[PDB]
Amino acid sequence: SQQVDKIKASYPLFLDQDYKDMLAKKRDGFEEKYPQDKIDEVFQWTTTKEYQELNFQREALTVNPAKACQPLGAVLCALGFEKTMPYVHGSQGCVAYFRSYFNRHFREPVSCVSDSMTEDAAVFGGQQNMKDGLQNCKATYKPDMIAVSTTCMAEVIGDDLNAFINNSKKEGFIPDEFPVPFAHTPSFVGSHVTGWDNMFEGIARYFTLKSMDDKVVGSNKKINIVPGFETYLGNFRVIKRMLSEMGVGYSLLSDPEEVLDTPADGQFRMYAGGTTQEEMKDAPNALNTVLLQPWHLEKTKKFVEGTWKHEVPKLNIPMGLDWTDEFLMKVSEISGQPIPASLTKERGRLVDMMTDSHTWLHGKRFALWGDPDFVMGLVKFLLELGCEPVHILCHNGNKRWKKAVDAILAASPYGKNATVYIGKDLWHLRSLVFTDKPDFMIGNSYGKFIQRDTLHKGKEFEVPLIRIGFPIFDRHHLHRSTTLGYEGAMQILTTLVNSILERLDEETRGMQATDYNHDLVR
Amino acid sequence: MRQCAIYGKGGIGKSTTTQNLVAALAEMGKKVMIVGCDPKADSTRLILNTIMEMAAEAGTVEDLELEDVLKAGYGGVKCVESGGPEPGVGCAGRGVITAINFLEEEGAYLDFVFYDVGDVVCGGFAMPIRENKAQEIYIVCSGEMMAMYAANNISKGIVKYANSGSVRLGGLICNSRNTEDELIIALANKLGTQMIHFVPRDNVVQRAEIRRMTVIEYDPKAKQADEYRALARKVVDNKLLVIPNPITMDELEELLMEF
Amino acid sequence: MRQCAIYGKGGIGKSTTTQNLVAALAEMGKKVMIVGCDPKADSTRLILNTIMEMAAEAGTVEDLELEDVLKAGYGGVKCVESGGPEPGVGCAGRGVITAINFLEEEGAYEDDLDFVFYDVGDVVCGGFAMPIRENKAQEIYIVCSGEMMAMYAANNISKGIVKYANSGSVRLGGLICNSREDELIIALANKLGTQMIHFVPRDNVVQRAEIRRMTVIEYDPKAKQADEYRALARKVVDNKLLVIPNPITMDELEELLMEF
Amino acid sequence: SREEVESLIQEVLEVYPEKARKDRNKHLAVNDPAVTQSKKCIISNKKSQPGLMTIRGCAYAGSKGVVWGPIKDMIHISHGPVGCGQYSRAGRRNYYIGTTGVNAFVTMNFTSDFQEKDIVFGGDKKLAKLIDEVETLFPLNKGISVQSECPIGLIGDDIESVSKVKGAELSKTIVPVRCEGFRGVSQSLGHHIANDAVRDWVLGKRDEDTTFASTPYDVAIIGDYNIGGDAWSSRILLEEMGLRCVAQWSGDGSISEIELTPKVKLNLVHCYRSMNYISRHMEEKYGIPWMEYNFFGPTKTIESLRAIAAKFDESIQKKCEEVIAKYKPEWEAVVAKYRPRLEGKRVMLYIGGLRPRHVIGAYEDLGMEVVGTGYEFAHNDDYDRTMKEMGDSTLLYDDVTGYEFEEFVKRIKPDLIGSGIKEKFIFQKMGIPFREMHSWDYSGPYHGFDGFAIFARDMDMTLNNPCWKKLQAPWE
Ligand code: CFM
Ligand code: CLF
Ligand code: SF4
Ligand SMILES: [Ca+2]
Repeated sequence: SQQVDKIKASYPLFLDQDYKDMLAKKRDGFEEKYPQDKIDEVFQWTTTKEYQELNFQREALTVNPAKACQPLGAVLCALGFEKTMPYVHGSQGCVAYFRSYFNRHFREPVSCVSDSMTEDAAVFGGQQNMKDGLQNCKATYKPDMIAVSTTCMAEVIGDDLNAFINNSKKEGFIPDEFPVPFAHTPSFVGSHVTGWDNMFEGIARYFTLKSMDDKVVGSNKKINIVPGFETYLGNFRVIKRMLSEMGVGYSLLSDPEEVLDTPADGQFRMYAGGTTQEEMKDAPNALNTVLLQPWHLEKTKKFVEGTWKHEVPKLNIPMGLDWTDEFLMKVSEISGQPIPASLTKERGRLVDMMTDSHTWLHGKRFALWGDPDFVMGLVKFLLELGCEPVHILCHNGNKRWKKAVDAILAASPYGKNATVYIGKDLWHLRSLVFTDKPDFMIGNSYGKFIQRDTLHKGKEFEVPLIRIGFPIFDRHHLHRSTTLGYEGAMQILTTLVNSILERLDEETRGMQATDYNHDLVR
Repeated sequence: MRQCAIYGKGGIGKSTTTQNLVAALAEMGKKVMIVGCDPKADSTRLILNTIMEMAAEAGTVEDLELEDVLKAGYGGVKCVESGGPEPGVGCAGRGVITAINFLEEEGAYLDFVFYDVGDVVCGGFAMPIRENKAQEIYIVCSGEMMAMYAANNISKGIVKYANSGSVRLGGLICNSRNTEDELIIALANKLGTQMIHFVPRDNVVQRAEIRRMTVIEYDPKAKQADEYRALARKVVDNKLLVIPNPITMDELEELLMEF
Repeated sequence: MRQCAIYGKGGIGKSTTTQNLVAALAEMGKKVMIVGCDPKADSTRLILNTIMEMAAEAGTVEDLELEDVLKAGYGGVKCVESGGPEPGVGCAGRGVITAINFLEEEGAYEDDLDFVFYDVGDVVCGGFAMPIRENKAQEIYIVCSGEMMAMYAANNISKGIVKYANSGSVRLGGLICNSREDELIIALANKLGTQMIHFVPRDNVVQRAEIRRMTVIEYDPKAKQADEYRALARKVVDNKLLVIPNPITMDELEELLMEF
Repeated sequence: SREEVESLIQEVLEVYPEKARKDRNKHLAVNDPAVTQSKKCIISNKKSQPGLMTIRGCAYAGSKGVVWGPIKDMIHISHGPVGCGQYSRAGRRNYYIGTTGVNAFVTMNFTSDFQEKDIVFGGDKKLAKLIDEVETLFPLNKGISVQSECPIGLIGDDIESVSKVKGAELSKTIVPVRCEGFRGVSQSLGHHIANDAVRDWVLGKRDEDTTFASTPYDVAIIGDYNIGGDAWSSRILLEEMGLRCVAQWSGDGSISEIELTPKVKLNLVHCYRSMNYISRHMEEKYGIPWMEYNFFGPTKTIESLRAIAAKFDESIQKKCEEVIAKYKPEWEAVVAKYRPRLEGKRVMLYIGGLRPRHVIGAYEDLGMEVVGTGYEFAHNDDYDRTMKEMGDSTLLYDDVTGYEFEEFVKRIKPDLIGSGIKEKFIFQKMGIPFREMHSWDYSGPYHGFDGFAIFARDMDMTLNNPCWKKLQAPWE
């Protein structure tokens, strides 16, 4: 039943007696469900250290992954260029999913096409699909550039993207001078971040490889900035802000900040802003090139050092106090511009915030995960705050990365109860927060299920999720936050103390029970 | 009904002996069908619209009509070609996989079904020997180093699918180069099988080939024609089906050193 | 630094000739690298851990060192095998793509070689055409015979060349015939618009050496067949005829055959 | 509007190259409710033209995403690389009751996460090992499904042999589904492959079995995926009508329910497109008749209840009138409150293979008219059923491109649009109220009487929302 002025949606509709009874008849009558005592026994066992050894002994099964496939990162990279249509060569299912995935995170439209390769194109090769697809996309959606990536099906069968695009131009499907950079992005290699690296390098190649003879390093007096797989709009914004604040001439290579944030003013804009073609062509003339997420920009680094002849600085991601200081001073060194009074003051304000809140942050234990750079900068920051990053998981991380983060953990007393796990998933981490319970988890939306599981064991065993990373599907407008710089560090710091205080207020809200510690001032 | 798969190096005349073997089969009054699953040869040109090309003309494979892909030739032998890409592109394996599925679902299946398969470089070229498909496998070879190496390799594939399901090696078929006879018998014994038949090198075969005919069609009363009839009768009556035991490269080299 | 690809029907002696040729080449003092990309054969057994097997063992290709895969053999010829699945399973085509990519990325081609030889299997898919993409092999030599299915294979390969030729820099350097067959293959080349770079005669010494894991050059430098491979090598080193082939019809083929 | 939609169609198509121009032309049309046969008006279920931003999914999305995925007590394995599995992980709201990770596994993502070596060497040995791992780690699962992603289909991985040997060994039902994404042209063939996998590996398990106690009133809901609890809100009515609902196909479905379905007296088919295949099969093998029903909105629910009850006796028919009368005050209250707030408003829809014609009556119970409707992947038999349910000079579009939909909306100017997440933020930008008609914009149910209340509430909150009056700046 439904009362017209107090209409119930699924929750709490199904909690009404007639539905609850019907559901019980469905179960007892036709589901052949295991007895609750058995369901309860198996759950408790999935909580133990015994189950955890078994879980970690897996070599073929992956449950609840903390990563995605290459083409997704490729689409994001391509969206950072002016009026470009990300084009994925292969089957269409991939594209519907890529778009949906990014729609749900950014709450914005995401434009991307496929050339819909079907069973006969799998057998004959996707050459015809590439000819017509490039022609149709250019004629219909009118981009200035089409950036081609690939799905696994096209990678297995070895569709030569370079030959297919050249034959497309040769037969008159698209103009010979129409920009069509490409990158083979196999799903079965690396993850979404690798896709970004391959695509960026593919575009860099396209616009600079042939033209290197008239390039002089440092002649345009700018610093190139390569962001990497970035889903926080505030990160594009803070870097552009800090450099302009310093008077540093820069060029940000792959900037999707405008397309991923157009105004609802009455019109839909498929394309907005982005790195121009000329900014990519003029890129080798820069003083140097700073890669913001170096651990997944390795192929790009090799092309920049190899071909552009730039001495890319060994710099970590600018997250936290030290790495932001290092970034600014390196940028200062390279450009010749001094770090201004505004940034100096901003730094002291973050330190101020740290001295105000250290009491609640000290010794707080965290389980965390994400992409290698993000999770590494996060570990470092947590460590500067006096926190213990007990479980560090990076599904898509490699062995050298684990070494680097172990080195960082070794440098501080707060990283001594810490272990790094690469190639492990959220079902592995589910165990870790059960056997070696931390205070909070810092991760994406998939960790809401781990929180649900820990709460089923009991209120005391519940480990709360602090939503930082990608993807965030169950909260709104978090994609507008900043993770980079002092600005990002201040945001991260506030979220952590307030999550701690929120939780304390919750555990102390019991009348005459625990509320003796339900303090007005904290 | 008996489903059989024929593998073996192609540069010998594997498809030619497959079609000649069936021709004689038809001449005996046996109803046979040839399913071409080899991208390097034409498995039906001597007996006589591939599944892939016709599937594309109809939209997809689901719109395909078994009638647009089937066709009879000498002695009424039914013939279908799986189709595949033009050289250097696509995936011929998937073309075989798609072809075979279409035939299963469209119930294309008759005394014998003969699959003329290409090199087992992948999963798709083994589809003909999965559960409920070909039960007997014949490997045509010769006394050539790599021709024998090919048969031994194929045997390794037969082992994987034989342990899994029900398919066996029926024997070796020697396409003579006139160099040999004994060598292949020795290999078969090493493999634990038999040299079902030694096919002499008569030039009539080539005369027929150029005319687009098997020997049994071109000139029945010819000497070579009886050889194919004896091959046919031996395969019709063969009872020796086993799981091969492939040898090492060392064992093959050592065998060749004795001749 | 010339990169060459060798295609042809395997039942002939494709791998054996490629190796005897590279041996003659190394004998002239040329620095050569052989890249095995043929699942239906052993491409380096005569000159001497594949890339794919070594990769799996180490985790992934990214964990692979070039020294683990490259091994020097006769005449200092450097050998690399792509590797691939066992018979009837997996996808050998992708194995080739992966291996070549690894070689590119690991700077194997930039060591100062005179020649790189890809011994490729039958082009049944894009992966086995990896060797003829841009920045790879520029010269293609096809080993053939007077056999029908052997010449037809030579044509299919040519059609594949044509396709990648209109797209880039890859040409047909000619035909190599493994033993009036001498004339037949010459006409086949004229029809294709290329040449028969050399007619390798039939000689039991090749088998003698082959079964003993050697090329004739190593097995018996004084042999007459040895000089045949040295003749082929010189014709390859001095070859200047690179062309886009003009494939023929099976009808035109049955005409050529029927004329002999 | 009669010839204004034909000139619109031609004007929209003017932007495509010639090949795409001639193909899209036959995929767009204007309705004539006198056309029992849709093939001289619109063609469907043909491949998508390359590079035109189709909205379609793949066969895997159809198999794993919609048919097998909802089955709560089985472990469904996305076999291939990590992608498909992650993007489809809990994206569809196919509701269930169960303890996840213990006895239910719907919101979880089990993958074989293929790496290069699994592509090159093959992954059958990896699959076999994975199956042993889900057994020690998830002992309470009641079956396993193996959902093929593109690579499995090219590489020729013999997954049915693995399923056969591991299933016999572990005494488990393991279902291999050849639903690799490049097969077919959309999600649709994925439905078909899935239905076939159900009959070949699960449906006949309890064939010689006579243990189940049958009743003359036994029925099965076939094709209700329980989005937002849609199926539960549908079976409350069916069971209050005296019927016994032995099975729910996929929505909150269990494997035992599926096995028990051949034991029923009638198959009630909601989603015709995805499960007519298994229903037709159940008619020729078990003799079970099937009929189509619509539980969207009061006019349709009432009609459906009456038709369904007419297949049984006088006691069920009497209870049918009891239920119609019980809910009459309630749905009339909803109509009295929201219809005046919604009357005369125009809606354009573009959904999958059933909702574009199924939600029409519910919109019309609120006084709204659907001026345009279309499907991503329907066949002509769905379009046949669409002609009666739509108005006369209205727009019909099969596998609409991003371009076409945007421009059709610019001409027509509907007050509300109902489609998916990939077009939601496009039209909100354009100032047009949007409701997700796939995920119900995280609301639901929309089925039955209680669902109608939520549907009306939702159309009203979005259409008459105060934000739509503020898209333009007062200074321009
Ligand atoms: S888009 Fe239903 S034929 Fe299928 S997931 Fe949605 S209009 Fe599907 S009703 Fe259904 S629960 Fe659906 S909404 Fe048939 S199941 S492939 Mo996307
Ligand atoms: S049609 Fe391979 S991993 Fe999964 S998303 Fe793909 S690139 Fe990435 Fe359908 S079966 Fe899947 S979503 Fe085939 S691959 Fe797309
Ligand atoms: S090796 Fe086989 S499965 Fe792989 S792309 Fe080639 S034909 Fe297809
Ligand atoms: Ca938005």
